[PDB]
Amino acid sequence: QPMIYICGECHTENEIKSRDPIRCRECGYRIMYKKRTKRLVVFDAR
Amino acid sequence: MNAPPAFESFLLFEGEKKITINKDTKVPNACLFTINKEDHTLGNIIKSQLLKDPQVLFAGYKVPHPLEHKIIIRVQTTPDYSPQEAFTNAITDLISELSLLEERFRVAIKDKQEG
Amino acid sequence: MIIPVRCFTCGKIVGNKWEAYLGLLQAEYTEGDALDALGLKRYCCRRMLLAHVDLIEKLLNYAPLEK
Amino acid sequence: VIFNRQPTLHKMSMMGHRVRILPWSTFRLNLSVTTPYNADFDGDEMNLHLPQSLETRAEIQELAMVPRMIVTPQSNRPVMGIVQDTLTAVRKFTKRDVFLERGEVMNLLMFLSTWDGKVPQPAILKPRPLWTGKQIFSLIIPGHINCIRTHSTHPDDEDSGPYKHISPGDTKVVVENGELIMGILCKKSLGTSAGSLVHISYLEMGHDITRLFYSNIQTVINNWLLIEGHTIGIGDSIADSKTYQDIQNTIKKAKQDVIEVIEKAHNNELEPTPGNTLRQTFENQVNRILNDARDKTGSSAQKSLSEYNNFKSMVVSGAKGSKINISQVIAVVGQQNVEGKRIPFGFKHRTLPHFIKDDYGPESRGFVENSYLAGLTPTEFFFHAMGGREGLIDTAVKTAETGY
Amino acid sequence: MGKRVDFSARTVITPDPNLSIDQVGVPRSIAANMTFAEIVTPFNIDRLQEL
Amino acid sequence: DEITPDLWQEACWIVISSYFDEKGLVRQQLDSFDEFIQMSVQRIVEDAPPIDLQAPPRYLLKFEQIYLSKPTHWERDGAPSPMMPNEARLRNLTYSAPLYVDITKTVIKEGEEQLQTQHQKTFIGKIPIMLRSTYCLLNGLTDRDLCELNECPLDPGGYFIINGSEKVLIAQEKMATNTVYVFAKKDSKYAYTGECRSCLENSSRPTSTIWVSMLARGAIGQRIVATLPYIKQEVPIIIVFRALGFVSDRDILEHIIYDFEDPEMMEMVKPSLDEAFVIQEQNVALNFIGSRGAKPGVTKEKRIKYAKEVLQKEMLPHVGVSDFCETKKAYFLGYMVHRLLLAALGRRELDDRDHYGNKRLDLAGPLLAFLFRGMFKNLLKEVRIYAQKFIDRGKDFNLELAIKTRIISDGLKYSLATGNWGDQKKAHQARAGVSQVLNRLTFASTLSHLRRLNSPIGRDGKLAKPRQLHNTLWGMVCPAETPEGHAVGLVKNLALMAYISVGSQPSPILEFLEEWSMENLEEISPAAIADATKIFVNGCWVGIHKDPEQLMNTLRKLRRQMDIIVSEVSMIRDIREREIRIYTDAGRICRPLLIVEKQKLLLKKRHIDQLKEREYNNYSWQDLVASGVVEYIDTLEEETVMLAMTPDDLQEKEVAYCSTYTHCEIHPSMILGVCASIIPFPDHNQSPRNTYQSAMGKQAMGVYITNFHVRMDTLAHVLYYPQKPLVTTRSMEYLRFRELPAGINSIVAIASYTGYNQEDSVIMNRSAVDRGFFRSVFYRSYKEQESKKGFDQEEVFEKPTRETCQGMRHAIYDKLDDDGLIAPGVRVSGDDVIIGKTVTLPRYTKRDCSTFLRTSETGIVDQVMVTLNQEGYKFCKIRVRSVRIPQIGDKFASRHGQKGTCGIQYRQEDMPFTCEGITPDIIINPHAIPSRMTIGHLIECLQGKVSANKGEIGDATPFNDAVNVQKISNLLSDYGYHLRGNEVLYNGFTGRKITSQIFIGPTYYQRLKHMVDDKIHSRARGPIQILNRQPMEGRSRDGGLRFGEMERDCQIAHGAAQFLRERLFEASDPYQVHVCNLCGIMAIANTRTHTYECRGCRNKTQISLVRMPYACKLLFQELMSMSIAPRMMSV
Amino acid sequence: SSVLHDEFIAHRLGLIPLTSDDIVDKLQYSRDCTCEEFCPECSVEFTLDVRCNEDQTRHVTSRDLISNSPRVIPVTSRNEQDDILIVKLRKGQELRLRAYAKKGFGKEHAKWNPTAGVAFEYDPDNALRHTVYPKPEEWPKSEYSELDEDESQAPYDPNGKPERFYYNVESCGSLRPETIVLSALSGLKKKLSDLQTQLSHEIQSD
RNA sequence: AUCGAGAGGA
Ligand SMILES: [Mg+2]
Ligand SMILES: [Zn+2]
Ligand SMILES: [Zn+2]
Ligand SMILES: [Zn+2]
Ligand SMILES: [Zn+2]
Repeated sequence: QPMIYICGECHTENEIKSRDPIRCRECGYRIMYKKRTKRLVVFDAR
Repeated sequence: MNAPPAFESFLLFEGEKKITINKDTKVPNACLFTINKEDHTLGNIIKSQLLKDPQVLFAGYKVPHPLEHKIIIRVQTTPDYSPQEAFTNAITDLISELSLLEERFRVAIKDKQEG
Repeated sequence: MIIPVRCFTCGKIVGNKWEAYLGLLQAEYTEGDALDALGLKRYCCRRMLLAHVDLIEKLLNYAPLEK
Repeated sequence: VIFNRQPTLHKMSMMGHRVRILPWSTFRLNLSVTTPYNADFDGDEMNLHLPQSLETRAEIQELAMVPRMIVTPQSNRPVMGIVQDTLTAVRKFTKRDVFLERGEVMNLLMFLSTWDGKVPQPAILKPRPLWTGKQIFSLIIPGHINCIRTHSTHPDDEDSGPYKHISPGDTKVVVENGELIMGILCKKSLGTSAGSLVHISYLEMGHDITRLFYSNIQTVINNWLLIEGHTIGIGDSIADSKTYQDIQNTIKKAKQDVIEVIEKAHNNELEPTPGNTLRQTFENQVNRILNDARDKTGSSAQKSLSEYNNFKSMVVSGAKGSKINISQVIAVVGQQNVEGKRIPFGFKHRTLPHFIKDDYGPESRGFVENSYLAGLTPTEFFFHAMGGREGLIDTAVKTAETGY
Repeated sequence: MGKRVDFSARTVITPDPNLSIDQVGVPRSIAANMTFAEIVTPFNIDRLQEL
Repeated sequence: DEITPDLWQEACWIVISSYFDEKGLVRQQLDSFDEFIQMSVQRIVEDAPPIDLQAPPRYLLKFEQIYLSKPTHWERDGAPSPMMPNEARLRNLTYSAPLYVDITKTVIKEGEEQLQTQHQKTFIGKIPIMLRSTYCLLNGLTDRDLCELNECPLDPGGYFIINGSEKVLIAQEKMATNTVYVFAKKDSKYAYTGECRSCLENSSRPTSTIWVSMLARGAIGQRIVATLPYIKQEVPIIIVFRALGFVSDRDILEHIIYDFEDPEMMEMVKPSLDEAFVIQEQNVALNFIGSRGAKPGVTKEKRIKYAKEVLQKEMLPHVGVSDFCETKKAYFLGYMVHRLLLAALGRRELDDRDHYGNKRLDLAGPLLAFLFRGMFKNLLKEVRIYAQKFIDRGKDFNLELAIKTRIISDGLKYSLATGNWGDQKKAHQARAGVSQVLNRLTFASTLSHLRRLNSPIGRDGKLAKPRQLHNTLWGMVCPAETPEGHAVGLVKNLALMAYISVGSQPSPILEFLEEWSMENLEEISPAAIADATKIFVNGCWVGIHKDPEQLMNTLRKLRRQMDIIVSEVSMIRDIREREIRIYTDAGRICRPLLIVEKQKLLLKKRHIDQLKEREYNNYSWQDLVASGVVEYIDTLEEETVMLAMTPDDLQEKEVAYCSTYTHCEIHPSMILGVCASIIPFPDHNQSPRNTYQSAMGKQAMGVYITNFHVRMDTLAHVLYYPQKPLVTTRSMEYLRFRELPAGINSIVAIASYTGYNQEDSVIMNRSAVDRGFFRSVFYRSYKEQESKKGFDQEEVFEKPTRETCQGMRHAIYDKLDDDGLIAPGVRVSGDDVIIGKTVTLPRYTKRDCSTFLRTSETGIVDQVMVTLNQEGYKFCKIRVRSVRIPQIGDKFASRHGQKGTCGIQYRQEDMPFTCEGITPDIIINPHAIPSRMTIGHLIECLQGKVSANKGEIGDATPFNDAVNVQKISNLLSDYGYHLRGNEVLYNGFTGRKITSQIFIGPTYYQRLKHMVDDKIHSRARGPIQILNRQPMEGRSRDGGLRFGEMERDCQIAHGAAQFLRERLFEASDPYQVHVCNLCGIMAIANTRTHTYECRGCRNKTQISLVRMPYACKLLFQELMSMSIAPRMMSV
Repeated sequence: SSVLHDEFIAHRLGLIPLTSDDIVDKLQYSRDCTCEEFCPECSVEFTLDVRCNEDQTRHVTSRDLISNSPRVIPVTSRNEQDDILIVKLRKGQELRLRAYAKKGFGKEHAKWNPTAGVAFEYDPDNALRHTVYPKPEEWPKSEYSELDEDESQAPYDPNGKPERFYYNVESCGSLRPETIVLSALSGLKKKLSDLQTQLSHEIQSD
């Protein structure tokens, strides 16, 4: 539900809800990245 | 996309026989042994051991396709002998040779580590 | 980007030799003598150490995504 | 299925094939059927069409199948023949001194589909049983076809003197009753020319037997080449010191000859020949001198080659290359031409700023006096790039007009 | 005069010395995508039911 | 003092390194853009005329100064912030800076009631900025600073970012201007034609071409005519001379013939005089010109005025466009006639169209200047209309509202975004191919694309002359790097030390010539021109001189001292014809060369010493140029230069070739470009092989850029383990191939092993591939945005639901989050959903518009980025990561044109092995060598064996007499190997020795972008096109393969009629129509009610069913659209 | 959070040799194990958890691969040669993973290949003439050659057969070289024994 | 999705 994103410039973990302009609350940077999922991906070391 | 799993070279598929014997009708006393999930490693030794049998008239093997994982070994023997018997004796002789080689390598290692 | 683990040809481990190789090079070894000190006698493993470009050192000049 | 490659130039560019399902993600082709398609494996892609009815399937099976497509009506000869590795290897295999042991022979007989299961009596019984390569190719050869050919190295004055029917060089291919009685097989015997073994097999034996003949040659010869091996390296591009000295003396004499012709022209001691202006006559004389130099040096390199040379092996079999390629790799690359003439004066009375004005010498106008192993000098490199650009332009510009 | 067609495939070509001249080695994915409409009969009822 | 030969190979390369420390590889792009911003924009703004508008009050609106700030970005709140190029790439912004112009509006009504109002910094537009230029935020930043900004320090720059897309301007070739070129067309009414594309110094109009031709023989003799601009009829030259005020025949021939002792010229000009005797005064000649024109005024007064304006403005603008210049124009037109007569008399050679001394490279600066002139003119026009509609009402107006800045901004942005070079409305007159998307597949591809030249001759043209490698490309263009497709010879590449001149003003040179003993052209008498030497400057004949030799000595001294003459100024003395042509204009490709004294280099050992400590004493390339030791020579000045290929040529020989050299090559290998400079031993290959490698180095995988982790490129391939080549050239040190290599050193054996490498194929080692050999990662970026364009319909990212969404595929959307975006680390297969987008309807009130994966990919989501685009709705980029392990069908290549696909992969026990158990990584077929003659491949393999056994990097620089095959073989025999690189190998299957000793060793191989998995495609009854119900086109569209005309012809030859019908009817577009048996026109069928009737014939019983292709039905209907009646008569 | 993607790290971990001397004979193939995905009878658990907090680059090496089984550890970590480098980390970067090691051989993947080169040779002096040197004088002598330096190759042996094969089996680290040879002989013998068992079933079923 | 342009492959 929270969908916490990371700032491209300040690297801050901040929560943003839908219908919200994409803005970091710590520095106002406009580019955000999603965090790595918690799902379990498996690799054959090959 | 089309890469077979690497175990398919070694593992038998369900309902697939490791070895199949088919009588060769062109000449008498000849057989084709289609061995699945083996390659040149066993084919070459089985062929070369069969060539040591004076009752074997023909001994050859082929991997019909490298992407496929079977070998065919053709064995023709003299009429008083059998290709199945020749193949069995070749495997027995290879096993005895490898057992002797293993024991002698153990002895050589023991000598080398000791003195 | 990083030193391979095995030699592509023989499968000898070269992953543990990059740092030692660099340390020997700053010790005023020639590349050949350095490769001899690490025990890379086949020219395949000498190829592995001698032709490696450590790009990871340049990729570590960028700040990560998370602090 | 119909298997197609673009551009579809003739009827052999779309042939019927039987599907064989195999692991990876490429269309796997036999190597004889690459010449009809003009296909090589440098990233070429091909189109598979699957007929969707029994009527179309029967149509393709009875009209467009590859064995029915072996001989082309264009030039009444085979369209597919034996090709690179199989041709170099069959040349090496049918040499007179190829002796196979019992285990090797059985290994090769495993790859004959059309084998009656009878091991042939070896050509040598004592001191040790040995079969010959001709003795196994005789098993590969189908039916009872009869064929006379001549290996590419067949001397022209041998059919006159003695030894016509017992050739010292093992040239003069003779197949009788489907046994290779003698001779070294090559492009002339297994290629796409008229009257070759593959053609005579298709004409006497059916298309099915000829299909099996192609397949059996390829399988047996490739599995023997696993023993023999074929390669090429720097040692094949090298010549002995005597050959290098001969080639350099030839080039020096040729350059002095061109200097003499230049001096004659400069002193008005050169008179034109009928049908040409003085410039054209001077150009003819210089080009004749330099072509003579190139041919003499190429002959020197060719005679320097050993029987183990792999360039000579591939050229002799006809698998790939030509004697001019050997000459350019060993002796001299030669004259570079743009539009059929020497390098033009693109600067003001100069080919490059490195030359004096009005220099009609061989090096000024684009004669590469080095080989590819020796390496080209910068001006030779640029002139050679000009000559090669001409070929690239021709290849890229002729296509539209020829297709139209 | 020319048009796009169904039941066609295209991929890179590769050598295979172990095919006959009249054979073409096809990937299992091309062959799994492409289909041939075979009519049912008592001769092939069992095989086609298996498929 | 002198550099001895033993030190030369160091000294020269030291010099070369200094060059690349000063300039780089994209210097031409940056210098062009810098000149455009510093000078061209200001010149364009000032060269526009003040717009005087009045009903009464009047306003002039003079533009006087420009200001270009740094690149900034304005958010929705409007806060200006400095925008970094990476932010522009990520957010799909345009890396542009605002251009503000100072405007001065003075009110003048009456009674000396004057007052000026100056609007400082009026925002006139936005100009996109070339990266790493002076006006780029990445200017002067250190590598640490660039890495702080997520930029690659090795990134050369030289490109623009328009809408997040990296666009590179390709230099465009064009014939040089203001120069007289006498050609001779074989099929034409004229025997000889002397053309001159004339253009004023500061461009304001297109090139006005003037021709001066000679009519082909067959009234009495050969007549000279002149095809003036804006006039559709030939005009005799004598008429033009009289129209300029020279009526007496003596005066005209004084201007044309400078040596009256030459009757040949005289009799060849006599027909033109004999043809113009009825016209003998200036006004009558002007009337004749106006009458021959395409707008013949009924009254001779306006005819004469029009002829005056044409002869003053359109005829030879470079000579001068003001009044009282008729003397200069007459002298120049007489020079054109003189050149034509010299060509017709055989005293001069016809000019070569292909000579690069006759060509100019239109770079980013002069191209953006063309755009800016057009766009500023349109802007001033719009301002004129806006201000006129206000002053017509007799009231003031606000210039800020008159200036609609979208003209300049959107114009430059559109032109750089699409490549259509011109106004957006003239989208067909505009010339495309300028401004291409920068190639980011490998660092070599990026560098080469940034150093790319284009000959706009047209690919359709089948004349080989412009495609030929001209002699004059030496040192300026790579002899090898060129596409081998339909653009052979047209698309070119700069040589490594090639520098395109940026341009300069001829004012200091002209002033010095005035102070020097040159005599102006208006002050002389024509009798002096006979023995004197003409002096042209940028095509304009400015005067004459008496001792050209010491003039040239003075000018060369001045240029070598960095005095008034700058380094890029070309100064050609033609001696046989007494011209001295000086060029300062832009677009002249030139290269640096070492000047030579009597028979010695001026580059002494002290210069090499100071260059060795380049990083301490700041002694750089520019100090080498300022010392008079190096000189930039252009293509046209090379004609007058005598080069030494090496200082060895300057040695006194048993027979001296020249003994009067003037320059020397820094190194001959600098004739190659970026991609040809990676080939080792390119002088041992056939040249087509070098061209094919120069093309294939650009598809090679590597690390295209260091900061690839942050770039959201549409397609990107990164190699796991790039290696620098063991065998390298000394030019890759400057290409940065060692820092971003694009291949791996592979133990390659040239052998025939199992037959799976025949016909340009390779056998790879499966065990090596398992160890990461030539493994790569493929990054694919998908973009999406939710548009709120209007309240009618709005898109939004949100996890769709089966109960509300309508066009929702059966694929599962569980991998998406509540935000509608998949998360990184999630494994995604073909047809999966990565972005859940829903659009509100006018399965209710919202429809599914989700973004699926490009089918049959099967990657893992690498990362997800969310931001806002320019207008400001939510914008997403998702990078998916797919590991590409090499397999059968993947294309690999060496650096010698030796390409091939993987035929098969054998494990290490199946591959052949040496006595010391080394198996080849790759096995290639020996038959790929002989016809191709890629001996560089073999020498590289042998050198690489020596390098690997010795612990060094082999030197494969092209022309190096210190490295030949015998030395390499002797070196290899010292490491216990056969001197020729052969080894005894054993059969991997049986272990028996191979009879033929195999040639094996390290060779640098490349993995090319062309993987089979991106090419394999199949179809069986997929989607069809809308217009003609035939299979789609492409893998991406699940389309069908084209059964073309040639396939139809092949199957006709086969005689396969049912297969032909299956392919062209039943497998493409089967269809049925109903035809009236009477009129043969398609009837109306109603199969539900079974009522078939033809409205034409008014029958409903004689209808027939016809099975025809849908394309044929569509054809017949499109013919009926044309009033054609194709009646399908079934009887 | 490292600069190498996940498959890069996984591939790199797969190629680290693990001491397999006495444990490989005891463990089962996961095909043969009657357990779920994993169990201690067919697999070995590894854990790696590294975080670069300090300013210098942190070398995540094979020493950071912590195992549940003390017998199966990375070779370099065994109690000189440095540790194999898995990844370099910058301050703030972190790598935490959980691996499982299995039993396999080189037919399936080269990571299960125990050799770092198998030199194999026979007939060092070309007496059987299985090679044909165009210029026998140009070739260096084998380390196993017994020829005086004037002699380039041995006189041709018409009655000869390949005997006396020379081996140099170099170990990657997982097994001892003599354990590689002994396990090779045992594996080949069990391949032949299984083949003979299936052969007997086919003969008796006919 | 369409259209165009460009870059490529054989
Ligand atoms: Mg091809
Ligand atoms: Zn922030
Ligand atoms: Zn190695
Ligand atoms: Zn009708
Ligand atoms: Zn288990």
